[PDB]
Amino acid sequence: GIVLFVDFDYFYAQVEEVLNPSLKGKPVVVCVFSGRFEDSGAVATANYEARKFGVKAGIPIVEAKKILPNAVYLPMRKEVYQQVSSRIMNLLREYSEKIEIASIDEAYLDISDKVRDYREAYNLGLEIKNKILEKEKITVTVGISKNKVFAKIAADMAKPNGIKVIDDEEVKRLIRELDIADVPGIGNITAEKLKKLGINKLVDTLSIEFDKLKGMIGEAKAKYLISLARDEYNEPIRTRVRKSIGRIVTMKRNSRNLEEIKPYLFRAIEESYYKLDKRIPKAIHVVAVTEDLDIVSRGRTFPHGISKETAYSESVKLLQKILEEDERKIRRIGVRFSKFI
DNA sequence: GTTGGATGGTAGG
DNA sequence: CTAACCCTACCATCCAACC
Ligand SMILES: Nc1nc2c(ncn2[C@H]2C[C@H](O)[C@@H](COP(=O)(O)OP(=O)(O)OP(=O)(O)O)O2)c(=O)[nH]1
Ligand SMILES: [Ca+2]
Ligand SMILES: [Ca+2]
Ligand SMILES: [Ca+2]
Repeated sequence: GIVLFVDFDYFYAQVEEVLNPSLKGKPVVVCVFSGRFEDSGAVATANYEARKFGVKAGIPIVEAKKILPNAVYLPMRKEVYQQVSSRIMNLLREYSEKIEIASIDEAYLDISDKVRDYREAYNLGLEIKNKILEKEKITVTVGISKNKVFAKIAADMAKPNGIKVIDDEEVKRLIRELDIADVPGIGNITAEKLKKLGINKLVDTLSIEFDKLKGMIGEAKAKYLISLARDEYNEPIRTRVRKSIGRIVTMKRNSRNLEEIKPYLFRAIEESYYKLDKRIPKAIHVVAVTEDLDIVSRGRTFPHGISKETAYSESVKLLQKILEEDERKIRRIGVRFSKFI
């Protein structure tokens, strides 16, 4: 069982460099402008030239411009990166039909029936990389291991423009050596709970009574971690199926006024319904982000599919339901559809 | 004794 | 308006309905 994982390098920015070769070699920052004020919004991603100065996904644009005034700031174009992505995902399809698309820039190929061993996987990996570079002019990073988790880790070690195998040896070693916060799915809240406990390595999780582990991090992560340490984790590559689709936008200024908010919410339903694409949902949720950035939502599930007419009506009720139960003002508003037929 | 809906927490793209 | 966009997956909790 060999899994190969591909993750595109600084994707959004790379696509702009390809689309405009004069940018290449100098700082580039791809932004989501929010409309509230001059240069408001956040960074979606930056090239490595820019990361050298502290500019990464998530920081505010005005922060980016503080520390890197002279870089090139480009509005985000989602449609463009998604067509390049789809073209790339199709190239990958010619190397294994057994493909799991994980996000707009990464995919898992199960390559067992294509290669006899790690050495061949590596070669196939080099072949994938050239293919993509030839057809799309995009560099990527490749991770190869016996499962999804470790293929992901191997890639994280190799970025950017890399390729790395973690063979059955190294898997055994990393279950002992690797800091536990480097396990995909272990973020900041969970790492704290584990270090306060004295779990620093995947291996430590077999040295602790299951219920205390489960008591702290929850059942599912516990099973996840323990499964990973027994070297039994074997969750297969599966064709992903969107479970929800939605959209949320930022308002020019904070509001509580249903009339002032309404057109924002409706924009979101329109876009949302466009992306639905023949999918009928039974569940609608209105999501609202507040002044202090806390996220609040109100929903409903119908025994039956929701039409675009119903969505407009139910969402307005739900918005009011929010305004009713939370007295904070609203800063971003949107909607999320789920539970398809 | 377990669905599952409503809501929120966590993680990561 | 004075920083914090953006989209999705999975899980936990509290709560009800079933039976
Ligand atoms: N709007 C927004 N978009 C993001 C954010 N994080 C990632 N993206 C988008 C932009 C990235 O180019 C793309 C892929 O994200 P990645 O996590 O793989 O990092 P990226 O490819 O940009 O650099 P790479 O070498 O992986 O590290 O997804 C974010 O916080 N906000
Ligand atoms: Ca990437
Ligand atoms: Ca990625
Ligand atoms: Ca981590």
